[PDB]
Amino acid sequence: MKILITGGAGFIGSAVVRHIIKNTQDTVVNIDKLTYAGNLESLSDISESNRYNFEHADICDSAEITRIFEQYQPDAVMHLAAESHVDRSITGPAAFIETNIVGTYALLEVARKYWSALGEDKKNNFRFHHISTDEVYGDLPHPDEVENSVTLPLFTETTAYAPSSPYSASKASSDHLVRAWRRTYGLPTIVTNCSNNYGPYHFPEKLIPLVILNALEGKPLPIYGKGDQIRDWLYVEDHARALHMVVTEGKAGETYNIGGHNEKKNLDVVFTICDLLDEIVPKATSYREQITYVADRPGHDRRYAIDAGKISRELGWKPLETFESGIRKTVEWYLANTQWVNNVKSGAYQSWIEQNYEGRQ
Amino acid sequence: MKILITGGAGFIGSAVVRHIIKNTQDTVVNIDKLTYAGNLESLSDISESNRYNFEHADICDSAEITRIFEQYQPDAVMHLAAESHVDRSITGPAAFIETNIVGTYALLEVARKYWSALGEDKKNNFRFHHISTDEVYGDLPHPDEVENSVTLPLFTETTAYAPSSPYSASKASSDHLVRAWRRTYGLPTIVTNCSNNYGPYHFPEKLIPLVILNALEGKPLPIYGKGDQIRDWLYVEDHARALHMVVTEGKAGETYNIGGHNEKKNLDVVFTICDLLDEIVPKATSYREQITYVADRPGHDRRYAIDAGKISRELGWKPLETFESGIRKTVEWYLANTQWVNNVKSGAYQSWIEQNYEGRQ
Ligand SMILES: NC(=O)c1ccc[n+]([C@@H]2O[C@H](COP(=O)([O-])OP(=O)(O)OC[C@H]3O[C@@H](n4cnc5c(N)ncnc54)[C@H](O)[C@@H]3O)[C@@H](O)[C@H]2O)c1
Ligand SMILES: NC(=O)c1ccc[n+]([C@@H]2O[C@H](COP(=O)([O-])OP(=O)(O)OC[C@H]3O[C@@H](n4cnc5c(N)ncnc54)[C@H](O)[C@@H]3O)[C@@H](O)[C@H]2O)c1
Ligand SMILES: Cc1cn([C@H]2C[C@H](O)[C@@H](COP(=O)(O)OP(=O)(O)O[C@H]3O[C@H](CO)[C@@H](O)[C@H](O)[C@H]3O)O2)c(=O)[nH]c1=O
Ligand SMILES: Cc1cn([C@H]2C[C@H](O)[C@@H](COP(=O)(O)OP(=O)(O)O[C@H]3O[C@H](CO)[C@@H](O)[C@H](O)[C@H]3O)O2)c(=O)[nH]c1=O
Repeated sequence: MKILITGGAGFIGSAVVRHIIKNTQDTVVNIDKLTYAGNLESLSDISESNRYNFEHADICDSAEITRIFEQYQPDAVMHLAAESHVDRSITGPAAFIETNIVGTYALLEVARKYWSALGEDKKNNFRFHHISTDEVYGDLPHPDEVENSVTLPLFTETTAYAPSSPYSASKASSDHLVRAWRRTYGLPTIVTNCSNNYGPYHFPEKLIPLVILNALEGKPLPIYGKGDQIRDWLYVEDHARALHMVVTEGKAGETYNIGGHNEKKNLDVVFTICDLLDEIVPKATSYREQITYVADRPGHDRRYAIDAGKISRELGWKPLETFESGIRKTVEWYLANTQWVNNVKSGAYQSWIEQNYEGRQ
Repeated sequence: MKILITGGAGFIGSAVVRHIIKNTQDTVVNIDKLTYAGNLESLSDISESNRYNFEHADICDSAEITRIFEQYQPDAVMHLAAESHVDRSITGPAAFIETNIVGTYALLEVARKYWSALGEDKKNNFRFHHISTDEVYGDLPHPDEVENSVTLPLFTETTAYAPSSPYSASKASSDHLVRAWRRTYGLPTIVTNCSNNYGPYHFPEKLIPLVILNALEGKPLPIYGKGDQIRDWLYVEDHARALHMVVTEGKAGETYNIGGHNEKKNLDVVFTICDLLDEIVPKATSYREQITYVADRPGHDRRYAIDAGKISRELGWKPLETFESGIRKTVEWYLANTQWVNNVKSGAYQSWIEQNYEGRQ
């Protein structure tokens, strides 16, 4: 099967591309604009395969995207291209509106026109898989707000949308466009929403990769507020396996939440990383001494937790890693990949760091 | 109080403007781009008031909208500007994405920067009222799908979003942006969602005004599908009164559904209009003979019904009209305003009619 993938040069996208080339018989055409987050070095292991092709383009460029669909004649689409950092969306929302909302719209239109003109056979098998986030569901009650006995709620596929930030509002909107295109034109679409991902090739602006690298460089480990906020952690390779399973066996018009059932508090995750480094790369003092409490993120969601029961009983997917096994692999990966880290950290990166952390709030 | 209103030259907007000038002590600055749907003639009774000012502009023009906010120093905002026809959104969705989503984004940003720089007093009292639709909630179970005993569900403020068309997806997205701006930056926003409006100054593309005018011209009365679909009808003047009540007494961060609790089937509404005309403007044959069944609307939602309990018990709002009293006033209004009707029906209007109705589906 020929799969057209948007955002394949990013964190989760590159994991999807590497998995398809190494473990399946499918082919791939990767469309990526290569923003600060797009890095071809993340696809080094497979860039030479004859079953892989790369196209440097913007999903907002209709004419070029149309040309690409006609040339490769994809059997399915996996849309991962997007602006993904909440902190960047707070100070610079325009890019999120343009890429996440208008960009999805532009891609849906090219796909609709393409799909409508396909032969009976290929037309019935076509699939448009939209990769999304759990953040569209809003915030959940926190352990310190309820009775130490009551069972805390989780995010399910029928939970109401209530996005808190420009980023999550962006994604929630893209989700609506995908489902409306299905109801109005008949486009066979699928939507997935998953929890926080972590692991190899993660850009150094998200919690885990930022903390690991700052620790090794002797810099502060910035905790927003008290660090009691909770997140559900899923190893990126597990997400990749689930995604290929969905685009291949998923049912048109369905939604699947993806996660690993691993609620953890931020501060706890930072301590775990510090203990791992104290063990592997010991020094005069403990890495914990670099931990610093800074001004909280505006509108910060205090707790995310996914209920992946549905995809489990319907597609039979289960994560292979545990947070414990995955977090150690992540730390080891960064220690062994300084070359990749140095190539991703540019002058632009340092500008973002100064903007978001120095003289913070 | 100085109120800045977007889309004040349209159907619902002009009703809001006329109500404020005639029945309150507030002032108004009206911003409207004057699309096919904008009509200054709908504001003839108040365009000369010194408490009213008009600005011909596009909400996407940040520089000009910024200048307008600084000149009039509004105390509140009522955002009604938008592309509102589902049928137009099916064939030309681009305009809906641009005006409804990107336009709301642009307006939210100008309002945020304006609000943040206000004095302590005026800053705490500022209000950004977003006027929206019930269609963001998706479709509801229809009487012919359930047990003739079970109570049919209604739309409440906690119903999950599930838009079916490009139009409703557009509005659902604008809703998310408004709430996220509130959670992230603290902007005091309010959101209202109401059922189908009908009454004076309604553009001839929606069911009721289209049926009334076509009947009088001896043209067909087009029924999509079987005409068994259901809608909740609210007289436009009742909506206007509710809206001024919300922007004035509504609580920041709250949502209020607005309706009249009047579920009616389309075919039944058409028969009602026909009997009213047979009575008032009798002719050789009955107007019923012009009723014609045509190809259904793609993705058509079969039933909408609002539960306005909340706004009723919290703000004390109730509709003054009944569908019976309001529908007669509507028919009488069109018979007495042929001047307005002739000015709104242009060559562009006829092009839309040919496009949507001749050789239909
Ligand atoms: N990070 C997570 O834990 C997580 C969880 C659930 C969902 N998601 C979703 O997964 C997808 C990828 O996330 P990452 O993998 O987290 O993102 P990322 O920031 O690492 O990469 C985004 C990628 O998209 C590309 N891109 C951005 N704008 C583009 C445009 N206009 N045209 C083409 N390419 C463009 C970038 O160049 C980059 O390769 C997103 O849609 C995101 O919402 C992320
Ligand atoms: N008609 C209904 O039953 C109903 C019900 C619920 C909600 N609403 C909402 O009420 C609002 C107004 O509906 P109508 O009153 O039904 O709409 P309308 O179609 O009659 O008028 C829209 C108005 O907005 C203006 N406009 C369009 N794009 C603009 C832009 N970019 N900048 C400035 N002005 C622009 C038009 O010139 C016009 O005067 C909409 O936001 C709609 O979603 C309508
Ligand atoms: C960057 C950073 C983050 N944090 C906290 C805030 C959050 O509670 C937690 C994780 O923050 P982030 O890495 O930015 O991730 P988060 O906002 O949860 O969102 C991620 O996970 C989402 C899915 O849950 C994805 O849709 C997003 O694209 C992805 O970026 O760590 C800090 O305390 N300090 C920091 O410096
Ligand atoms: C135009 C037209 C409509 N209809 C039917 C389809 C619908 O079930 C019903 C009403 O159609 P419309 O007048 O287009 O309205 P509808 O789609 O319900 O949407 C309206 O009501 C919405 C709120 O419910 C608003 O948000 C929209 O802006 C407004 O345009 O009548 C016909 O049978 N024939 C027609 O020619």
